[PDB]
Formats: sequence, C-alpha cells, structure tokens
Amino acid sequence: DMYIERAGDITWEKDAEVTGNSPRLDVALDESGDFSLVE
Amino acid sequence: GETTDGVYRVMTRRLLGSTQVGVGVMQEGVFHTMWHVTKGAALRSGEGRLDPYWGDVKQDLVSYCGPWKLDAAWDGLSEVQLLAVPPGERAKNIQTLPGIFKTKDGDIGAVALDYPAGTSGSPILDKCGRVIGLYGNGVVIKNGSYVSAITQGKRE
Ligand SMILES: CN(C)C(=O)N1CCNCC1
Ligand SMILES: CN(C)C(=O)N1CCNCC1
Repeated sequence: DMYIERAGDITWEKDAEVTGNSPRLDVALDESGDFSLVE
Repeated sequence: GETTDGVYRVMTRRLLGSTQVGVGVMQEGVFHTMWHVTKGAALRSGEGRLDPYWGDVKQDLVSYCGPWKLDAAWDGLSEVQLLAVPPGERAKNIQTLPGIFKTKDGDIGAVALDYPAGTSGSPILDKCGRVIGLYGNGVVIKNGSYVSAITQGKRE
C-alpha cells in the first residue's frame, strides 16, 4: 500500500541555487503519455 | 489524516524497505501527482484513505479527494523554481529559466534539471508561490541530459 508523508511548504525562496539551461526542442506526445524527440 | 497544504513524498512498502516512488502537492483538500507515480491506486495518509477522483494517462496526471485545483501557468518569460523532493533528502528549491517543448498542438515550458526517478511529481513554482506544473514527464536529449515538461492540468 502506498502512503504520503509531508515534506515541506510550497514557497518561492530568495537566493535559491540557480542552475539548468533552457533548450528549445521539437517533441511528440504519444497516446501512452511518453514524450519523444522529433528531428 | 494529513490534509495540510504543501509538498508530500509518495512512499511504498512493496519493494525493499520503504521506497519513495514519487512526490505530490496537497492544495484545497486535493492531492495532485503524476499518473506514473501511483498508477491510479489509492493512497494512505496516516489512518486516512485518499481515493483517486480524476486521472489521464496521456497528460500523466491524477488527483485524489476532488478535482484538479492547480491552474497557474508559466508566463513564458520568467525564471521558476523546481521544489525538488529527492528520495531520502530534504526539500530543496532550484531556480531555473525554462526551455520549450514545441509540439504539433502547441508549446509547453520545460525544465532541464536531473533528479532520481522518485522525484517525479515535485512542483514547479512562479514568483508568487503558485504551482505552475509538476516535474517528471519528459525526454533525454543528445548529450544524455534529461529535460522534463512543466506538466499542468485544467481546473474546471
Ligand atoms: C544537479 N542538477 C540539477 C543536475 O543534474 N543538473 C545540472 C545542471 N542542469 C542540468 C542537470
Ligand atoms: C522521470 N525521471 C525524473 C527519471 O526517470 N529520471 C531522469 C533521468 N535520470 C534518471 C531519473
């Protein structure tokens, strides 16, 4: 059986770690909910 | 059981020990997560039970106790925060500028951040603290890097 446990408040935090790039990608979404890259 | 607003871990005892299979958001008495995390199964909250209410495999979303309540959207310009809840680790805010998933049915924001599978369902937030979507359904690109869609449902 699956169960839930509280992990935190949902808030924006000033001076959080800033990382990650911003790619623009052509994708397709299938009937199963799987995304795939189109080229 | 626990109905307080906030971010929650989704755990199971089916495998070795206690395993975190995903994350979700409690808001206005409704628990929101990704479909692939629970597969539509019921959840426990202490001594209480959460039954699924709405779900869709294609959107990869599911709500418990009521209809989907999260209606904020990424503005297409500003940076956001992934409120990551990794297995066995503390909740951590990570600020990033989303990229774009371009599809035949329209454009969706995407976050290029890589966390273990059990982090699926962690919320993505705007500057007001509003949940603009959930992390955990995406793709792997050319350099082996994971990019997740900012997946949001519709509030009726
Ligand atoms: C620790 N972390 C968020 C990652 O695995 N990243 C590094 C920078 N952006 C891409 C993936
Ligand atoms: C859905 N999800 C977050 C995953 O399965 N990932 C991303 C790529 N690295 C392993 C874990």
